[PDB]
Amino acid sequence: ENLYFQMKHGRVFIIKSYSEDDIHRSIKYNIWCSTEHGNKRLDAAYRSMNGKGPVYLLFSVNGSGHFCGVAEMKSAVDYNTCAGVWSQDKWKGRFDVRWIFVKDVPNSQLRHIRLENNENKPVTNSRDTQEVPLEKAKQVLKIIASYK
Ligand SMILES: CNc1ncnc2c(C)n[nH]c12
Ligand SMILES: [Cl-]
Ligand SMILES: [Cl-]
Repeated sequence: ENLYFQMKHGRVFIIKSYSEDDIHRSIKYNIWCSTEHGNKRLDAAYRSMNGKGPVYLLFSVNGSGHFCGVAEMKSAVDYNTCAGVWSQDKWKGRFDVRWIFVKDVPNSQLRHIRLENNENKPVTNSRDTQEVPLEKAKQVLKIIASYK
């Protein structure tokens, strides 16, 4: 048995990227930036955690059909940073991450996990910074960890 992920202090978000280059840049430099509303959501979760648990980010390129890895938020959002460092000049700010898992996990492995906070929709049909309920997040993380 693996009862590791089966922990009450942690919050988990879906991150969608239109750009594969932005994924590569995030992995190389351990940074990210979301939309205005996404940054606001992630910053609030990180700050309210107060280091009592992780904020996990489940990354997936839009249209790719798979998740590509898992990172932990590692700083609050700095909203005043160099512009234009990502593929599109649509993002304002920066925060630190730590990629802890880089591997492709097909949507077929995850699509039976549904989000009660998003109309029972499959977790694989989420938009950027959709939050995942912790009990569903534990199921997702266990599947990502054990996929081969
Ligand atoms: C740098 N951050 C990003 N890059 C490309 N796409 C997205 C989305 C949909 N949210 N944040 C994104
Ligand atoms: Cl699908
Ligand atoms: Cl999206």
